[PDB]
Amino acid sequence: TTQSPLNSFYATGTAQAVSEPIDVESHLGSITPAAGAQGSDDIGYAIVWIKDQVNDVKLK
Amino acid sequence: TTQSPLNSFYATGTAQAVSEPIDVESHLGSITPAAGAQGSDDIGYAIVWIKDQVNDVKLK
Ligand SMILES: [Ca+2]
Ligand SMILES: [Ca+2]
Ligand SMILES: [Ca+2]
Ligand SMILES: [Ca+2]
Repeated sequence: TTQSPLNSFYATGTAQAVSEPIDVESHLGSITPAAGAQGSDDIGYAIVWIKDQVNDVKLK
Repeated sequence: TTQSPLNSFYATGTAQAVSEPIDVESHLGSITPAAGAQGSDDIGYAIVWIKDQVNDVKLK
C-alpha cells in the first residue's frame, strides 16, 4: 500500500548575532601647553562596553 | 579563542632635573688706592650654594 521512508520528522531552531562584541564611547580631554614646553596631563577615559557572553577581548 | 601576547603589563615613573648644580651670589667690595700706589685689600666673598645630591664641584 504505502511504504514510508521514515524521514519526515524535523525540529528547527534559530540563531543570530546582531551586535558587535564591544562598544566604545569617548570622553577624552585636551592638551594645552605653551609653545615648546614639557609636561604631562591626564586626557580622560574611554568606556568599553562588553556584550553578551563575551569574556576576553584582544584589541589594537 | 583568544591568544594573549602576554605583554600588556607596564610600570611608569618620572625623572626631572629642574635646577642647575650651583648658585652664585656676589658680595664683593672695592679697591680704592691712590694713583700709582702699591697695596693689598680684602674684596669680599661670594656664596656658592650647592644643590640636590651634589657632592663635588669643579669650577673655572
Ligand atoms: Ca564568552
Ligand atoms: Ca708705582
Ligand atoms: Ca703703599
Ligand atoms: Ca652626589
